[PDB]
Amino acid sequence: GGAKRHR
Amino acid sequence: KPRVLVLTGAGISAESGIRTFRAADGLWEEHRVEDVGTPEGFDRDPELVQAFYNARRRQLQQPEIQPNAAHLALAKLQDALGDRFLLVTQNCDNLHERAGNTNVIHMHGELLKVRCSQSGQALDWTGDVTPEDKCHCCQFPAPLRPHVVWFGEMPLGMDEIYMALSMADIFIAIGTSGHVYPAAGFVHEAKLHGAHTVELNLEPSQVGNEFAEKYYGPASQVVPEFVEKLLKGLK
Ligand SMILES: [Zn+2]
Repeated sequence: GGAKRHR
Repeated sequence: KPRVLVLTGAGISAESGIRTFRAADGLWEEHRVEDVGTPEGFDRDPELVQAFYNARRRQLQQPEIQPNAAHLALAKLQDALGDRFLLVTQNCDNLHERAGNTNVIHMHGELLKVRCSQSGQALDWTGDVTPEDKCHCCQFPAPLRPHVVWFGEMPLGMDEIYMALSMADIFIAIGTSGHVYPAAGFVHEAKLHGAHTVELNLEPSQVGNEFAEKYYGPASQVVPEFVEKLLKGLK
């Protein structure tokens, strides 16, 4: 799911 | 006998008086997420970042801070479902634990834990972090950092989470903004595997058919009544 990220 | 997975965000703890980790306008209330919520921020000004988390860690343990009815309702739900229940939280507070939940997956880590910055091993920690507080897991003791996942870092427990997501009959997202990934994508993953999806929030996060069922309002009111309804539908 990938890294902690916004938007 | 359904499998239920619950994802919680900052909204469930808002009513408890918790200084928030809800990102708004690039701010965490009055601090720049870039400055206190990124690996770069910690590299640029560790003394400031340690002070920011020291302050949050203290405020979390003040007597006025208590789990609210929404936290308690999830503890009841785990009581009724046992191993068929999993709680995943984006929150780094311990209000789920204080409510009575166990095996909480803190995908963004925990305020009451620190981490060896080289070993990655975490340990319980309730007080301030000073420059002389160093690890005991290594050959040459290294600086300790908050065990909080920053933007740009990989969340914790993702294998376990995605496995549970693939298995869930009911997925419930509570108090999440829909802005923070990959957590905000869990509902999609739940629906791909045929789960019934539920949003309980103060405001709508998503727009559409991806939450099959939605109720809006203060967490302390909407959450206990969904759980109580669910708990009466088992009997
Ligand atoms: Zn170490």
